[PDB]
Amino acid sequence: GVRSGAGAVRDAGGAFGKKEQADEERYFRARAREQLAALKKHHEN
Amino acid sequence: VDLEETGRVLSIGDGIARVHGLRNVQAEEMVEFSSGLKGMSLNLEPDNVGVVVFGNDKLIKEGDIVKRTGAIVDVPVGEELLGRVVDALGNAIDGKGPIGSKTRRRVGLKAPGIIPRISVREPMQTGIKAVDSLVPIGRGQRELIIGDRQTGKTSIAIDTIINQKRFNDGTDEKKKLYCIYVAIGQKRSTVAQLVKRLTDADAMKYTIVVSATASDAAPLQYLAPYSGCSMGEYFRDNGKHALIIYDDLSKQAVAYRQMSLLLRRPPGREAYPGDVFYLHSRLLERAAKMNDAFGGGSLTALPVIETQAGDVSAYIPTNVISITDGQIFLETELFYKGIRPAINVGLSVSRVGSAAQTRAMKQVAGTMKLELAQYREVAAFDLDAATQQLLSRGVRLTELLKQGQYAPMAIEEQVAVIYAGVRGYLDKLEPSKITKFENAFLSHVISQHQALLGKIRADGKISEETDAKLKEIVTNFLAGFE
Amino acid sequence: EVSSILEERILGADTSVDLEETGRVLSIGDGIARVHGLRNVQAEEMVEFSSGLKGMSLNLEPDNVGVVVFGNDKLIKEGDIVKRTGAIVDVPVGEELLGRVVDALGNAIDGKGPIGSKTRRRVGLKAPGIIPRISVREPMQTGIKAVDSLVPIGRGQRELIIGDRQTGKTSIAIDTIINQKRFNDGTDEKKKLYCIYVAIGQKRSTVAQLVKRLTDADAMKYTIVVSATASDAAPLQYLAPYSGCSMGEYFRDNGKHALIIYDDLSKQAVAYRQMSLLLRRPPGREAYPGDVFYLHSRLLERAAKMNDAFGGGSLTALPVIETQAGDVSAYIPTNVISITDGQIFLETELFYKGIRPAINVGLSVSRVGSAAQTRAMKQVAGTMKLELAQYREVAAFAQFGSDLDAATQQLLSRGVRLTELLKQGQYAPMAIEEQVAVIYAGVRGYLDKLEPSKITKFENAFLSHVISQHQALLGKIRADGKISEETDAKLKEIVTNFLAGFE
Amino acid sequence: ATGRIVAVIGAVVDVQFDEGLPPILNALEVQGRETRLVLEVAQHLGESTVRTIAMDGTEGLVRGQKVLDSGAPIKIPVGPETLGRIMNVIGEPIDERGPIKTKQFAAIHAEAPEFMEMSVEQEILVTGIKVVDLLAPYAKGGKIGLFGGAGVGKTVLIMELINNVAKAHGGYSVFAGVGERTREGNDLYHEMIESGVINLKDATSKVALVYGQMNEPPGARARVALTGLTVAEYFRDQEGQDVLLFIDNIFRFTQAGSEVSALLGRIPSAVGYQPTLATDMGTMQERITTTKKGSITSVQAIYVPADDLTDPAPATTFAHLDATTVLSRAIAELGIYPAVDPLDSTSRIMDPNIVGSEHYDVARGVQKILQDYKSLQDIIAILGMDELSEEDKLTVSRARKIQRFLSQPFQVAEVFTGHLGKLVPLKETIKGFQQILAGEYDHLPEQAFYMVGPIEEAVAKADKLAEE
Amino acid sequence: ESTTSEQSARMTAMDNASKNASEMIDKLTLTFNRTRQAVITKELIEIISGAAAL
Ligand SMILES: Nc1ncnc2c1ncn2[C@@H]1O[C@H](COP(=O)(O)OP(=O)(O)OP(=O)(O)O)[C@@H](O)[C@H]1O
Ligand SMILES: Nc1ncnc2c1ncn2[C@@H]1O[C@H](COP(=O)(O)OP(=O)(O)OP(=O)(O)O)[C@@H](O)[C@H]1O
Ligand SMILES: Nc1ncnc2c1ncn2[C@@H]1O[C@H](COP(=O)(O)OP(=O)(O)O)[C@@H](O)[C@H]1O
Ligand SMILES: [Mg+2]
Ligand SMILES: [Mg+2]
Ligand SMILES: [Mg+2]
Repeated sequence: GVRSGAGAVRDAGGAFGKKEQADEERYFRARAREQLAALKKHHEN
Repeated sequence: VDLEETGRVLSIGDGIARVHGLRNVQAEEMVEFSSGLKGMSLNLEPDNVGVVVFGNDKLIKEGDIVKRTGAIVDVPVGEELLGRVVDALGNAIDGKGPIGSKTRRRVGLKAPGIIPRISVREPMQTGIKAVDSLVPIGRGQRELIIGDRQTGKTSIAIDTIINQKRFNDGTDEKKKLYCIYVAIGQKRSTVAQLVKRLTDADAMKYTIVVSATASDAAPLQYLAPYSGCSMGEYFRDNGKHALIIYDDLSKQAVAYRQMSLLLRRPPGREAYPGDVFYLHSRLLERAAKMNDAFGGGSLTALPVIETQAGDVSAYIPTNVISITDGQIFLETELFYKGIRPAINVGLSVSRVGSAAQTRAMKQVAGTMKLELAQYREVAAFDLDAATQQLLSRGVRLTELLKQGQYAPMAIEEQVAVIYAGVRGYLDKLEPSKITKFENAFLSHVISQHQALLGKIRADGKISEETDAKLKEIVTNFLAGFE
Repeated sequence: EVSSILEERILGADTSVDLEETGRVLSIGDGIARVHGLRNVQAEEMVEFSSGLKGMSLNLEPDNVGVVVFGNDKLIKEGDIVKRTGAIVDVPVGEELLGRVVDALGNAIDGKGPIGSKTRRRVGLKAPGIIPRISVREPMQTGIKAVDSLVPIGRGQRELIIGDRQTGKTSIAIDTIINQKRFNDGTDEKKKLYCIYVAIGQKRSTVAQLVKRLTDADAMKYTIVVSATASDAAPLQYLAPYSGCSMGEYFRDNGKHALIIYDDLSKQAVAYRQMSLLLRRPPGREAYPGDVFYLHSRLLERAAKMNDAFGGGSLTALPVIETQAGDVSAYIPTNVISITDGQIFLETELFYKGIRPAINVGLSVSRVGSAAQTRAMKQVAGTMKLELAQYREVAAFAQFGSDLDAATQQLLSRGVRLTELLKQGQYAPMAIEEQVAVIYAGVRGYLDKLEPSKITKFENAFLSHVISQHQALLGKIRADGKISEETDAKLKEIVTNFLAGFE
Repeated sequence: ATGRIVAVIGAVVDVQFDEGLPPILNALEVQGRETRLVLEVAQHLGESTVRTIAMDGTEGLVRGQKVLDSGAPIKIPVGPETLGRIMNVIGEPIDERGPIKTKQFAAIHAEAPEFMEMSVEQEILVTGIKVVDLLAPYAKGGKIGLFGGAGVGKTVLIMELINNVAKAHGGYSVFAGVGERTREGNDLYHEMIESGVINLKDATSKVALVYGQMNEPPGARARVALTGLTVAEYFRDQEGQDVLLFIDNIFRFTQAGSEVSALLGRIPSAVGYQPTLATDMGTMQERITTTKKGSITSVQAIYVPADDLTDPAPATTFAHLDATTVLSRAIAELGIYPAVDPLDSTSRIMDPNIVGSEHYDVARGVQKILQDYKSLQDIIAILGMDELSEEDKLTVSRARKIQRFLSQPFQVAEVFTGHLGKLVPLKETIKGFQQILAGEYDHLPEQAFYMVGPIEEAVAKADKLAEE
Repeated sequence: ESTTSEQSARMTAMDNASKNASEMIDKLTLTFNRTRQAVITKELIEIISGAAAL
């Protein structure tokens, strides 16, 4: 019987894999910006 | 009758002629039939010789006398072939008269060893912004133009052919690139249109078109890449730089498969012979960059592979990819989305990379490559400063990469355009008008600021003064245009 | 002394000569020799060449007899004389093989002297029929909680260890071999299990590592390691499973219990495919010959549990199949799955998810079922199996289990704790009483309050406590074989006290 | 013994003898050739006719041409005199530096070491690469695999391994380029000349070179691995020193065997390979082992066709290697170099009783969190990252940080990335990954962990980015 | 009211997406079976042709 596994959405490299990659990158770019701002504010101290 | 220097045809069928005799015929030796057709002894069986016929076999019949030539199959070679359209055997087919070549060279000569080669240094300008920026091709490198049917492989090849005109009619001998084009399996109409395009662009004067069309026999199509390879090797071993395009090696593989199967040799994967990998490997390995001890010449190779429905994991495409140093992936999806040439810069790679690339182009291409990589990371589907700005910059660069057909660009003009795109002079303009801005900026710079382009070309890098002047002119032109 | 014993050996050896049946090598290539002559040769009969290499006459064609070579083909030349031994291939057998590493033909390769074997047994004997066999009831404790709980193995059952490469199949087999130490060195005769590990197509360094691992664990003294490495010719790799099967059949016929582990039967199938193709036998799917299901079928059917009339012995087979990308629909995996009773399925995803061993209890099955378990292990394992099935039903919602039903969250917690219980370290087999105690402490809801990450630490500490202080209860469980009501109350008290004192 | 050529079909040459039939695996010298053409006896076709595989081009051969027999397999010039010298498949020097004057000659075909000669000891070879030294550590005197597709970075990785290990290795080293590009061979030769590993002026070279490239006929590419491993065998057995054997690429040996199989007269096996694939591969691989006399550390690059590791040629090699390093195209496309797959690389020495409890715990935690990240990616595909819980967002962030921190610039890769090459010690890698697992750097951006060495460099890059 | 409506609509939309995914799954399963059988047949035909041409 044919089955599947974990993390097979990005393996197919279809629309959903690219969508997930773009969403993760866009979220973590904002998170990196916030962390950089906080680190700069801390380093000013 | 003699049976050592001549023989008779036991059986002729489908272009394969079994010969009784030829006791002193050599492997891969060119033999000559009674009717004037020439052959090539491939199978030296104990009681017969399997000769592949270089032409139509209707003129060959049982009992015909087959005579040796005493020499392994070789092709007329030299600089007289420039501007001539020849066949696999070197015969002129453009009706311009005979070829005046004084030397001949074997089609199966061994590739240069480790010692004669040197690192790939000189760039091989193609006139394509995408290739010359993100997938640079060096001189002596072998890049595979892979893709599906009607994606632009031959367009990339011919644009590379045309771009060399500026160097060829120039003064310095170290930038001249003597192009060679090999047409395997294409119909004669396409080859005629290609040579008409080359003549229109005046690119024929330094190119050699070796055509083994579909009507030509399978042995001719199998031998065509090696003939052009020898023609390029002549330039390579004499201090001159040559460019060879195999379009396309998949049809050569098909022809070799037909030859082998008709020779009763056992089939392999996908009916191809066992040594299909060897067939291309012994060919593409002859593209080398000789050092100063051997004249300093080179032979850049541009093989073309046709993939069915983008199945890059097929037998012949995988073999050719493993053989070559880099791949230029052309994708139909990018082609229809307006990205022409459809060079998938995500997967397109160049093993030589930055080693053979002009300094200014590398300096701006690093930034362009980083920005495009980030854009591809955030392309598909809300920080205006982080994501939306990056998305817009990536869109501007993507529209920058788009280029028209049969219009190669000078390297310095490409550097100027990519500098304009990278340094945020197009984020204000609409994405649709980017091409119009690029054309107008090209005209303005090539008209008024030719001194700046000459300075960039001579220096090879954009310096502080050059950078400031380019910023000034791009700002002025942006203000004027919008 | 050395010279004296050498001369004694040479005088003991007698250089007798006699008639033979001989033939010439028409053509030798790729380990296949076409021999002219040899009219009176039986099919599958051992024949020796002039150079000293042995061979097996497989194809008895009219003009020539095709013989496979037990070695490098460079030593066989055209025209060499092939003598006839006159007997079908057979291997030395007996208790003398224990503690020895032997090749496919039984020759010692551990450099510990000749095998003192007194009996010689063939490799192609038929399996016992329907009548001599009996239903499998006695457990075959592998020492792994997951196996002995959810996929039990009985004595006389062909259980498959199937999975991709680098998943723990060899580790499972080797810990099964190690676990049998507690029975062999003991006194109960009907519990001793003699392990036989057959290595097929594996580098000699790996076999040496395995032998060292067994020797450090004092498990070699009841184990036979039949080695047919990748360097050895394909016929040796083809014969090694049959040689090991005969070595186990000796124990099976004499009332003893033997365990045979064919490691990488897929490599044996590859070797047989090579031999068949080089013999020009017609190919089939994936170039395997038509009689490739026959190859494994006539081998694994020899694993059986004889009745009391025939001695009461047994032979448990643990074939190993190396699937490619988890594709069980391939030729050899399908054949072996059809032939064997059940399989123990290992997955790379589970291996790197922290579930080591990587046994996928959803796909792993045992057709002999609970009949191959002790009463206490069966009692705990039925509940554990039902609860784990319920958890695997609702495992999809674990990502968003916070906003779920109370029953669903309870099932998720119980399943997570049971899965943490199923984890086990390498080369650390557990006694049946220890496993039943741990599973009892788990299924009876003594871990729901405990943190899921702390189960392993709690499991180890509880095992140490019960082994040290409560050895009497474990001994009573082992001897009785069932968790009686009095033992149930005692276990309840012990687990309650340890859970209270754990913090 | 003199024989005549009767069939020259392809690279397979059939030679008929009358007086003395040479045994299989014998080198045959073809008389009348301007160069040296060697035929290796492969089959006995009968009627005193042997089927042979050519070690060079078969062009120019004529039926009836005389062929001699050496009386022994292909013998290569071996010894300490082959250091710094490139040699052909048949042993001829191809570096234009004259003959390889040595007192010893060894046949490239030999028996594998016996079972009693195997050495069970296994140390840990720290290489300085974070992924390798963390998840799939290499063992001194152990077989190492570099599975990867076309363009994933096998050649660059093996070049970095040569840079890091061969110079620091006290013993000798052997590189056996099998069926690869001649440009890469020239680049390696010049790099080792300018790095002092190969010294033309005096006899202080430490690396021997055996080169059969893809322009060679399939007969040649099926024997260069044997020549290189024979030089390694001499350096292992005759001299007690440790040996380094770098092979790139070992798949061409199988590919060359497959290319010659059809003409050899064999029914094709699955995916068109030779039926004797596993047999010949094992015969070659078992010779490359650490014996009691000496230890050979083999770092073999394995080409995976179409990035399909279920292909028989790479599948059979897995059983022959202790530590395996699978480079995946998906990781490379993300920009993470080296493209080592954390959830696919394996090592035999990865065990708490060998590498210590801390190293094993760190590696297993990294693998577990990456697997959980793979599981959560599917949810993120539909649900959306912003819709995830706060608990698993932290896990995803840690997994991103670990993925970026696995990346490391290489000295051999300075020409491409431009970053300075780094060589992180083992304890630094363990401490850095343990700190990332503990969440000590959840306040730093994921960009700070990309292409850095020790964790101190990561924090330095973080604060430098914060300064701008 | 908005949260009740949103949860109801979320449930309905997820159910529709699951149904569409199941339909696509069965279609692709049929296609996968066809492709697997074709691959097996093609490889066996290649092996048989190679053996016969010997
Ligand atoms: N850069 C380009 N810009 C616009 N159109 C282009 C470009 N390159 C190619 N085309 C279009 O592609 C078509 C021809 O493509 P081309 O012959 O180069 O492709 P191909 O893959 O080599 O084709 P084939 O398999 O037929 O030989 C024409 O319609 C031409 O207009
Ligand atoms: N229960 C376990 N816990 C932790 N690690 C384990 C466990 N079982 C096996 N391993 C490890 O997993 C790796 C693979 O184990 P093993 O050799 O048994 O697998 P395999 O699939 O049989 O191997 P191969 O396919 O190479 O023959 C080894 O490093 C081993 O130490
Ligand atoms: N540190 C690195 N490690 C590996 N590859 C890198 C690294 N940095 C960049 N690369 C890119 O990866 C590619 C690997 O090329 P190569 O080693 O030839 O692949 P293969 O050997 O698999 O054909 C190079 O073209 C290079 O541009
Ligand atoms: Mg075209
Ligand atoms: Mg294993
Ligand atoms: Mg490479």
